[PDB]
Amino acid sequence: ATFHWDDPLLLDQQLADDERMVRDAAHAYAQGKLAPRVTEAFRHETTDAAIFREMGEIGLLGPTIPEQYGGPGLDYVSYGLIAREVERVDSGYRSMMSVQSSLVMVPIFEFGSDAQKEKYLPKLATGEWIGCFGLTEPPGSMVTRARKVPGGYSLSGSKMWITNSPIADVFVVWAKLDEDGRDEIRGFILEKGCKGLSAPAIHGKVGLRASITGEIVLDEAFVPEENILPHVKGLRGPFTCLNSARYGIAWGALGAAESCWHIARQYVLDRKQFGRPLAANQLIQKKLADMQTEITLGLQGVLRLGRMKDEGTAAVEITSIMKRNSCGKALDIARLARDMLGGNGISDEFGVARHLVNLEVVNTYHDIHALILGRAQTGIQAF
Ligand SMILES: CN1CCN(C)c2cc(CN)ccc21
Repeated sequence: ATFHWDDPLLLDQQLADDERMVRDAAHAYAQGKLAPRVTEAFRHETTDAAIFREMGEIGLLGPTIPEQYGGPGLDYVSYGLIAREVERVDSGYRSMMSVQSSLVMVPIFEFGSDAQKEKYLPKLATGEWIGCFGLTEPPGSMVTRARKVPGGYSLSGSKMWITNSPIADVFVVWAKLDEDGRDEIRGFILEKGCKGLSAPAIHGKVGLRASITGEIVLDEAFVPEENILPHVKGLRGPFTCLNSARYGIAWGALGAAESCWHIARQYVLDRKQFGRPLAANQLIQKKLADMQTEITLGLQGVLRLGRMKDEGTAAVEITSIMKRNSCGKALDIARLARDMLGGNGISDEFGVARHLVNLEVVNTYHDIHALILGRAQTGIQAF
């Protein structure tokens, strides 16, 4: 009976009560604690490690990790809802969280020994320990290498653009290990302090400036026998992690899109031209209709995918659909909002220009998703 412009399909009514509470709690935290930081943190590339303990203590880290290991044992829909509330403020904040959850806690939980899971998960869940994921190098063609030696492994190689690394306590590092007749990617857990490991910070970034990033440099770093992930070998290792992170990013990007939309709408409401508000312009109306439309549909898409993952009916290709669409439409929206603004950086509306440069990086983390889908439709590979 009543129209809700900000939620046309009443996504709010499609959610379970525990999901709603999880969403409202993430919203209260993001707006209450991340929003006051973000303008200055982005402008100056401020490092604030204290954020992990804030997130971990309300159960924002590793949302799907079971209570046995300190997680809040929430479903995929809750995870997406959290990502969306945090990225509503800033993608850099979302990125801290998605690394901790999908790139660190997930491989340890899924592939780790009982011993690894009890040691690492509870502190990753509270944010007492900060994690990072060492995959990218400066996948099938990585060069970081583990050598078998008395008592474990010796690692040499370099990882680049590693979110959290200069503040990380725990490092999940992927490296080739040839043993028996097979050279295969394996995962190793390293700890801050380990000899032959350093994590210099990278500064002067264009986007994601509110998030600290660095390298992982390994110079014959020794890893105890019980720090190798026993239950995974090859591409499946990192792929399981990225698939999980992509799902969170599919939701997150829509939160940033909604911020640029709301800023755009408020701006045209406040501004007048030719004696009428800008909101009276026909073309402005079309842009606002487009923004509303793509966000509204994108949300139905990620909600449905979440529901499918929770019931185990979701193939991995569906994540490619939603990841590509959320990131691509969020970027279009950020650009459409940007091109509506006539100023140059002083006013509140230039919050849009921050989301924009953030989404420009996120979108580049090749169009491989279109190729995954193309192969799934045709049976023919073009990658
Ligand atoms: C002419 N014009 C219009 C508005 N605008 C943002 C701008 C900004 C600069 C340099 N920041 C120079 C010219 C203009």
